[PDB]
Amino acid sequence: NNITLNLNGSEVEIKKGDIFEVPRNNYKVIAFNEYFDTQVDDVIIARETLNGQYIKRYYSHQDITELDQKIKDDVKLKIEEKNVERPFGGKTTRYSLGSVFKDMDFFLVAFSKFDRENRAQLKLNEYASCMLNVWNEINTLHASKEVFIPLLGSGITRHVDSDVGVNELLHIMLWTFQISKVKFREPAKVTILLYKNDHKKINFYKL
Amino acid sequence: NNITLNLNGSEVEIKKGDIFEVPRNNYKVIAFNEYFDTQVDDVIIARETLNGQYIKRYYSHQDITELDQKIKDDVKLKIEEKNVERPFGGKTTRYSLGSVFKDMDFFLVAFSKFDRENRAQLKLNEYASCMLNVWNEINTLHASKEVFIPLLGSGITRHVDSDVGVNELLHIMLWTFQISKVKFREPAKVTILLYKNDHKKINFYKLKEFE
Ligand SMILES: Nc1ncnc2c1ncn2[C@@H]1O[C@H](COP(=O)(O)OP(=O)(O)OC[C@H]2O[C@@H](n3cnc(C[C@H](N)C(=O)O)c3)[C@H](O)[C@@H]2O)[C@@H](O)[C@H]1O
Ligand SMILES: Nc1ncnc2c1ncn2[C@@H]1O[C@H](COP(=O)(O)OP(=O)(O)OC[C@H]2O[C@@H](n3cnc(C[C@H](N)C(=O)O)c3)[C@H](O)[C@@H]2O)[C@@H](O)[C@H]1O
Repeated sequence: NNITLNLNGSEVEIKKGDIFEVPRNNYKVIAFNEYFDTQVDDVIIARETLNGQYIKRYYSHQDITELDQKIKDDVKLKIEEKNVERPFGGKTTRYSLGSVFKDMDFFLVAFSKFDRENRAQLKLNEYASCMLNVWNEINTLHASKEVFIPLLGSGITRHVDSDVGVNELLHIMLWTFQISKVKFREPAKVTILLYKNDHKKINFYKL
Repeated sequence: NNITLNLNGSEVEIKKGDIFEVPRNNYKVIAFNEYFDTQVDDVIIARETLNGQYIKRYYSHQDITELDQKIKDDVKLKIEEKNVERPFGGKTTRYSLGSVFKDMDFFLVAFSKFDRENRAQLKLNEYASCMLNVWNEINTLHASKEVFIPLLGSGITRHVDSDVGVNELLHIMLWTFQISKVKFREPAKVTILLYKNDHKKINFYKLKEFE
């Protein structure tokens, strides 16, 4: 099923699709972690995540070195902490949740937190506040292009202080989008893509 | 014009009322600043705010000393920074926005930020993130009692990066309430109070659309 929600003049469309099949004339969101980690060894970053699929599909190992340098050099990324201890490897600079690094037509999001076991996790309020910063970045950077975003949080992300369901993750995305709209009266045209069986789990009647 | 909203099995009532006329057996929310400042001299804290009215109504200058001590003794208040320079006076410990200090039947909220001019202000995302933490504390502390709350942000607070109106502040309060409900599936029974003729500036039709 495909739907288009008119949110007081701003249309958000929810439909089935593949984030990697969107034409190049559009922006695509991919959730990274609070370190923008790029090591896809199934230890730090897992190849099953979009974070992992994106790096393996578009980046050779020597290209990853340049990507790490461009992120490090992006002065707009707000730093929360430096010289953090990663016991199994990984980058040592932690960024604010919801920070967006622009990688050509892709918006790479500092989405989830990592502990010393490299377990991606968010408290519910951290998830809500992260999405707020994501819409803030998206509404700033869209430049009249359309933005495609997956159902952020509905993957391996551990929601450690709630029993939130995928339908509720979608509702939090729409609520924080409506909050962000108040600041950006002309927001981006956003499309939320559902993947495979996740399209059936969403109740479009309530949506 | 008084209405009750049913938000997925949770009732949030919006009515006209006076926060200082609520029965003692209920919890009442009052917005302080990020420092929990208590000096009402119209320089730091202005007597026109609920922050100032609450202090003048219930606290002598001698009692304020004990209140200042009880706040800094509260280990639950998360500290963002210590020893900030206040050029015109005030407290130097800064707390996370939305921190709630419980003062008997009152919830005192670290609501707004202060600059070196002592200007209460919030960016819109700071306001939304503040309300998120407020509902978190309220849903944690309510203990089956009813919680009464004013329309936070609709007073002297400066919204510095948007043209947010009164109705939109109320909509953000409800949206952040709905988010916090996902974590607290038995949320507090909440009543939002509108003062004097502020109910006349509220579009109650748009409020019912939250159902
Ligand atoms: N082609 C496609 N098009 C459109 N939608 C698609 C799609 N394919 C799949 N979807 C669906 O889209 C939803 C989102 O997908 P996804 O982004 O993967 O999930 P997420 O929860 O939003 O984010 C994951 C978080 O974990 C971190 N992380 C990275 N590696 C680790 C391992 C670590 N050691 C640990 O154990 O934690 C942790 C990573 O940095 C990130 O922050 C999902 O429903 C999926 O089915
Ligand atoms: N009896 C009643 N019952 C029910 N509702 C009532 C009521 N009375 C009034 N209402 C209505 O309730 C709404 C909220 O009232 P109120 O709390 O006053 O406004 P607020 O924006 O939510 O919070 C103010 C912020 O500024 C800070 N601040 C403190 N002093 C300064 C001066 C500083 N030098 C500067 O210049 O900034 C700044 C203070 O710490 C706080 O964070 C409003 O619509 C009002 O009409």
